[PDB]
Amino acid sequence: LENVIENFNMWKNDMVDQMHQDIISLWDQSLKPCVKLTPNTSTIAQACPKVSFDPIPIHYCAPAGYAILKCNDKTFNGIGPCNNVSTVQCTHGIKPVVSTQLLLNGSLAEEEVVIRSENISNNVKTIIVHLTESVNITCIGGHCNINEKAWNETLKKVVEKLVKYFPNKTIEFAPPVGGDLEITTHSFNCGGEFFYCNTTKLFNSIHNSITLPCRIRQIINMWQEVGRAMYAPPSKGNITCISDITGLLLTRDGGENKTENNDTEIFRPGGGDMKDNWRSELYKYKVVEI
Amino acid sequence: SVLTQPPSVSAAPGQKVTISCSGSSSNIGKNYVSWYQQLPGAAPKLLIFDDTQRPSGIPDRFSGSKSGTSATLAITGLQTGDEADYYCGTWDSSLSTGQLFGGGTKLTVLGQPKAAPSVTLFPPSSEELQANKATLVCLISDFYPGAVTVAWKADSSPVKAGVETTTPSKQSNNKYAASSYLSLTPEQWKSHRSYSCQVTHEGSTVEKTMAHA
Amino acid sequence: QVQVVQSGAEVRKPGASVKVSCKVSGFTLTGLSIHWVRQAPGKGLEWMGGFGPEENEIIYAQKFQGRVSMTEDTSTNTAYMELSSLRSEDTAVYYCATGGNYYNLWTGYYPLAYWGQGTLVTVSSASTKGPSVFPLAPSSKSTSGGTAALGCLVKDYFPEPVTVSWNSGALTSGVHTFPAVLQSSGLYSLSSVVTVPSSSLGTQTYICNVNHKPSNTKVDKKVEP
Amino acid sequence: KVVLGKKGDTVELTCTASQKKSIQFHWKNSNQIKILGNQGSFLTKGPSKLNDRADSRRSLWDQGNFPLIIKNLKIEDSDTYICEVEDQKEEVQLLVFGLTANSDTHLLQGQSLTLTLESPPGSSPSVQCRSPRGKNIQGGKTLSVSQLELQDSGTWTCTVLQNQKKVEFKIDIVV
Ligand SMILES: *[C@@H]1O[C@H](CO)[C@@H](O)[C@H](O)[C@H]1NC(C)=O
Ligand SMILES: *[C@@H]1O[C@H](CO)[C@@H](O)[C@H](O)[C@H]1NC(C)=O
Ligand SMILES: *[C@@H]1O[C@H](CO)[C@@H](O)[C@H](O)[C@H]1NC(C)=O
Ligand SMILES: *[C@H]1O[C@H](CO)[C@@H](O)[C@H](O)[C@H]1NC(C)=O
Repeated sequence: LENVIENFNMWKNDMVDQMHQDIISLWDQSLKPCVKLTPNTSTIAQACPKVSFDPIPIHYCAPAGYAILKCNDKTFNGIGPCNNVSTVQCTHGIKPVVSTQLLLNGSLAEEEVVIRSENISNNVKTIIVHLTESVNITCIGGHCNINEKAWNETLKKVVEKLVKYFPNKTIEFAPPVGGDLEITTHSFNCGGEFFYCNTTKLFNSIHNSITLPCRIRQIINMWQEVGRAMYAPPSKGNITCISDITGLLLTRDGGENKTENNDTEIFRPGGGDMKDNWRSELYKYKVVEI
Repeated sequence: SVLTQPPSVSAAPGQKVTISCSGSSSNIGKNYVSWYQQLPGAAPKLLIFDDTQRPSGIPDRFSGSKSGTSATLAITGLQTGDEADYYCGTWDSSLSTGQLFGGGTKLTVLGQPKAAPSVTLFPPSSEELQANKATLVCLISDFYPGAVTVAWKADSSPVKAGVETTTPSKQSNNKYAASSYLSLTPEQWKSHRSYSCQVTHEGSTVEKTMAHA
Repeated sequence: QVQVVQSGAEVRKPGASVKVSCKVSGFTLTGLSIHWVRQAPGKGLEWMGGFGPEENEIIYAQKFQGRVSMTEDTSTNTAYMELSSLRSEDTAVYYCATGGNYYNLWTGYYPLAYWGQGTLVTVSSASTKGPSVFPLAPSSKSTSGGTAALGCLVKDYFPEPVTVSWNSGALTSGVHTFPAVLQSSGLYSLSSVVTVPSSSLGTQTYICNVNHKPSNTKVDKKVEP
Repeated sequence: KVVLGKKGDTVELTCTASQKKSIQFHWKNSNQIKILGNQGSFLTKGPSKLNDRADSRRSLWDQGNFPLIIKNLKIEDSDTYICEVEDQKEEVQLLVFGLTANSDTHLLQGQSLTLTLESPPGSSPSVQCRSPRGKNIQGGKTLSVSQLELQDSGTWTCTVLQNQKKVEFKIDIVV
């Protein structure tokens, strides 16, 4: 597991597309919607299996003659020449959560809080924000609890970090302006119920110069393919979720001028490209031969 | 939160006619407009959907348009058959509100020469006074176009209380007749010099007066 | 063929729920498929609810929010609607609406392509009551052209379908019976009026018959000038 | 690359990817301000003035067609717009023009007609109108017939020309 120098690009990792696919199949077997409506319209009505998915971990291990490499440097931005490299038989256990604006029950960056983009400066691109210290989210339907206390300290690390990428600047947490309900709010899967939180409410903070109102919904859009999937209704009165947060998906406005003379950048949550969730766990891993 | 269209429209059997509905960028500018045709006492039918798209079995006489914050329904070669009521539908984004309908309009085609109303008015029944109720019965008959409006007056002093009216009707000879009822206890019936029912038909009024005395 | 069938017409006491079926033939209802719309008698279309750009809801307009539940079973391929806690205004004709043969991934966008026959609900204080019949005597007012009008006043009765014949159907000419009018009593009222020649009146006698199924009573009464 | 859309109408700008495959794509206006873009399957609206009445067609994305639709078009909406897919910049210029009559309805004889053309900030405007009659009067910036006629009722058509494209407004007439 000797020192060698190679470039890893998480943004072009060939496996995530595979891993993203493997997740789609895991889903076909586990949560089968009663109804899929797709574009004529191709549609089938079936009696549902009603089997919840309770996040079984998956290993994509390197096939025959192909090696999975890991990157050594302690903090690595998404695209970089990596100074030190090890080799591993298998990717580690991966818990696959299909999530938005939040990354769930995941992996934590150890010393520094790291922001990875195919381009960070890119005015357009999804931003991962891999985190050093984690937080707890518990929900009941009803309401969701995020500690009031955790946010002011976390305000600090971010106020400390962003400026360093974007110096002499002022920072906004603002709710998402438009788009679909899954993007608008935090989409996630707990126990065969799909959840949205108007977290528009949560980022209401601006910088330097707390309970979420979740909805339980049985008809939902699919991340998987374009369209709507319908899942049958709930047998029990009350449901428990404990989740831990390891991360974020983010975008900020830019706007490139117009005597706004704005000091500001506004970052709004984000998500919906499933492959990015898959990317935050898998960015270190790479598949090669010889 | 509401669409408006006219409450009434009319035309000759050869002639072209249009019905226009207007709303707000919150409903219409944003979303599709589809149109519904409702025949005499039948369930409403989709005359038009997606602004300009006519479904199968509608004839080509029917057309649609949309521009700005209003949409327009167009008809040609209008037929005796085309008589019915048309409603404009738009799905609406703002607030909760969802699907919205304008009030709708009743369209009438004239198959007849204007016809005057013929009015005969009837007195309370003896049996009925006897039963302690008194109903004046007003018959409005043999007139066209169908729409008619009525009111009741005591000593030419308006009474808006105690009046129910039947909306215009088809009749055995294809002209419209309709009935208006006024009721009061014989306590009232007995005291005034007279009671009158009057009919306004097309800007002009023909009237009858009945007196207890 | 494509079809929509609504269940039989029904009568309700204020405060009681009403539930109305829909069966659809020619397609499998998507479950996003159906919107319930009802028409007051004498009034334009009012939309109760249906599915919207908010996913968890099949969404109901505000007037109906406390009280109304809409359903589609994708399997039995029918949809059910309940409006509960009934009002005087609620009598109306309830219509079941569906989209189809359209691409509705947009789902936000379908037209209301097939419409049911309509089903009726009337809500009232009253319980079945027979009609009472009084006669309209041909008046001073009635004869021009040697012809005059005389008739029956059918007053104050419930369960609505009431019917009229003169001479038990022997005289069917120049006979018109009015649409009924609903009274503040909570009871519908009807008058049937026929005009006749004056020469006829001394010599000819007239009987009008009122039949009422619900009431289960029949009255024939003769009107004498 | 220029197209023109009538005021109050609905217009669509076209975007093409290299293979008939879904690609993350996103949309921008003359300032690098975001209208609409997508995440995999889901759709989102940018914080531009436009966001509502900014919407694209979903069905298309597997082919790799990612259109921008502006509907209920406004004059101020005319802009040069740029769609980004698989690192490509594709651009289209959109201008909005509007025609209007002097007043709402029922104009009768000797009375006069003025059509006015509102053109977006900074653009050339020339007008051709063929009368229901077909006498053709070329107003240019506004068109006026000083005194009105019987001949004149019915619906007639004006043409506005920019970047060598023509757009039709037709005005219905009651005389
Ligand atoms: C982001 O796009 C490329 C990616 O490396 C980068 O070079 C560029 O600076 C950014 N785009 C610009 C020039 O605005
Ligand atoms: C996180 O842990 C809880 C423990 O009960 C489990 O129920 C839940 O499924 C986990 N979250 C997910 C969905 O990964
Ligand atoms: C819910 O979220 C939307 C997102 O923009 C926002 O407009 C609205 O103010 C929020 N309302 C509540 C319930 O706080
Ligand atoms: C939800 O379960 C709780 C116990 O956790 C119980 O006390 C309550 O009855 C519940 N809801 C109902 C009414 O079934």
